[PDB]
Amino acid sequence: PNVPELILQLLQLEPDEDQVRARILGSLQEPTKSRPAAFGLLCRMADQTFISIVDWARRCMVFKELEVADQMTLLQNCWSELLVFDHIYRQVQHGKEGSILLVTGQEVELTTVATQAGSLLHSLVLRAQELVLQLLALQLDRQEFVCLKFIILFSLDLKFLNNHILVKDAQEKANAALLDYTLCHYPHSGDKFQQLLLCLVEVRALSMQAKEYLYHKHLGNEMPRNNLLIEMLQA
Amino acid sequence: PSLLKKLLLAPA
Repeated sequence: PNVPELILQLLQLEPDEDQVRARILGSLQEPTKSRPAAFGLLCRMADQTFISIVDWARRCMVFKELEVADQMTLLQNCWSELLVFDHIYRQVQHGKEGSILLVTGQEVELTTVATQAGSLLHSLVLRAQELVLQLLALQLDRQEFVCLKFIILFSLDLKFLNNHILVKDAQEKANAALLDYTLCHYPHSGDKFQQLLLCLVEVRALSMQAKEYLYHKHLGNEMPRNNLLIEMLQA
Repeated sequence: PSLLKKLLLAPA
């Protein structure tokens, strides 16, 4: 069966997980100011994840051909959702329900989260793992993941954008590609396209919960200054 | 003034 052209391009724009892991692992060796040292390392890791996500958005087809005011507005709207989705798909590729995989490749056991994390983080992780299980049951592959990511990037009410017809095109074009792909390849357990969209709704709800967790840490004054994610949290 | 912008308008 054929594959939509928009997906095939999104596949070739995807950075391989090894060079992103090395770049992030390499940036975590750079020295910094002390005052927990692992909490500081995890914040920086998440930060570097968001940088390579911006680097991915910069290379995409419709995003590149967009002026800066619109580029910023899109990313400001979808940043945590793109971070959550990146974590989720990592867990899909990491088929181990007893632990979570980090972008650096280190595994953290769920038992470790359950006794060392607060309720908010632990809730947030368990909820995310529930979505991981549903995506594995729906047999999420890489063609849809790339398509999903591109839908998240542009899934914004068109009022807030200036180069508006360019964006409208993208949304329809990405929905049709995901529709066309799931119909030819997954015709067995119901409306895959619809189920995947229902996942988008859950990724949005997870990303708000994630934003609430950052706000909790922020009120605790435990968040390192200059942190990229809390600066995103405030625009 | 902004951070996102900085990242966006970066090398290459």
